[PDB]
Amino acid sequence: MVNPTVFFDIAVDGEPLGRVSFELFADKVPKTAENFRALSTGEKGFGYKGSCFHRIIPGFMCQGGDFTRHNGTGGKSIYGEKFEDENFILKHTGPGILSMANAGPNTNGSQFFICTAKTEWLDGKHVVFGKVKEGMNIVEAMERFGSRNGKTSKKITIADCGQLE
Ligand SMILES: NNS(=O)(=O)c1ccccc1
Repeated sequence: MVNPTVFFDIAVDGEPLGRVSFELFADKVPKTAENFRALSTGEKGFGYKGSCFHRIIPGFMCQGGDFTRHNGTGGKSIYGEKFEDENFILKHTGPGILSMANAGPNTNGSQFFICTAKTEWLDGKHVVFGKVKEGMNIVEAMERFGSRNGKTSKKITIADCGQLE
């Protein structure tokens, strides 16, 4: 009944940077929220720990969650390779929104993006399921290692991850 919280400890070429925590809107998108929560604890035997943020575009978003091919072409959900667009109740209102990457309708896997700007053109195409609670300043620090074409200038990794009380 309380929306769960998850944390990522970020590292930059293997050096600790800081912690970002997220509220997951299990009250609005329980299935999408649950996928991200379980990938964050690793309780299914796979998930986000050790994975990288492969695409970071300043003024736009930080993209991660491809834990099988590390480049935007892989990942899987806890339900099978892909699952459906749960609903589009939540909109891309500004920095800190956590939303699902996909390749067309009903193609959610494990990849996600953290918005660093309002991205309303994504409304109704990408499922918004969470938001940064603590450490937006760490997200901004990550963001500086991106570039216009999304290539990062240092390796940005989820050193550790899990669920908070
Ligand atoms: N390239 N399409 S995507 O699902 O990865 C995506 C869309 C919008 C923002 C970040 C990521």
